[PDB]
Amino acid sequence: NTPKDQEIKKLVDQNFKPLLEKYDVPGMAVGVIQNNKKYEMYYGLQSVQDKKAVNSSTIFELGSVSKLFTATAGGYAKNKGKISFDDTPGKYWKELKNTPIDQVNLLQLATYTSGNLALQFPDEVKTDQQVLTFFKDWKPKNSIGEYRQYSNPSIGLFGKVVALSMNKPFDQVLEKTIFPALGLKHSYVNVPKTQMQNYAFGYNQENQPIAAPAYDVKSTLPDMLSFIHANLNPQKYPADIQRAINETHQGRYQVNTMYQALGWEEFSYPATLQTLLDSNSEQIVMKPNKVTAISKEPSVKMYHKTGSTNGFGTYVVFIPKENIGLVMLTNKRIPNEERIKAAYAVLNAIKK
Repeated sequence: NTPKDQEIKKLVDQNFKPLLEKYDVPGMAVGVIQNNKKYEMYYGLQSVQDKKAVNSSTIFELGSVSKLFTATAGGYAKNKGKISFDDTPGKYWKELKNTPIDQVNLLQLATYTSGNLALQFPDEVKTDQQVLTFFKDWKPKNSIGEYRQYSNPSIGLFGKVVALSMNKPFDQVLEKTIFPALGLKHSYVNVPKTQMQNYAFGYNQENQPIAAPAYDVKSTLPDMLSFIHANLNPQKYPADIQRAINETHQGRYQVNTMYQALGWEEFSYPATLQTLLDSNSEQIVMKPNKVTAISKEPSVKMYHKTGSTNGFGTYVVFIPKENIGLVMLTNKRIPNEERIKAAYAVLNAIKK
């Protein structure tokens, strides 16, 4: 009585569209994949001054969602035998051997449990040598492996070690190995000149258009729906990338109701809304939390990740056994809680 594509479009309209007016967001792409059918919904403008509409070609910044590709790359290297998650970074970055950071293993870096790594690098750490200096000068604080503190330097060092183990710059790991293995055609660490007319302007909180170990990916909604498809259907992919994706799905420890996988955050499904919101609370995101072993290995589960830059917001979520996922991209930050709420409302109302 109402075709499925229209039902999903109506749900996105009801839950995501009001965010455009509420947060003065110029442009937004929302994608749903269900049962290997993709639905793409585009709103607004990728560049306000150019009156250029958001569309299937629009490139957005993923912010911390980029960590999902770092995690996938590490799962790939690990299953190609290039690294062990029990290895320390000094095995690959030789100038870190005999240093304090060489007590931390690669899994602990990937899952934010070094015990003394903040959310971001200091603002002055830009030179690739300044990164080496920062880790050479690093000293432990909390006991290694016991406290999760969400940290871009932490998984950044992990990505650096991954790239060294594959004898390539990290951006070439993604652009020449990981992105092609996932069938992504419009995903970049460095957006080529020929694609700059598709690169959305990011917009700051005044609606003004605005380091190499800062690993940051740009992508389109079709590519992110394809990435979600890969996470929903790892058996459809070659052995190496299949094992890579499964590696990112394994929960490693818990903080309350949240399971920390590689890059992905993992939850028992069905997940209460507040479980998903707790994962982005200041307590979880900004403060150290003691981690606990997994007790309940979730049989039925879901995964999500928020991401932001100064001018962009991202949310990705998927539920394997419901064969469904959703991506939201915007060229203006909106509160993480609003992304989670809107996606939760859509995913729970889509007819099964």
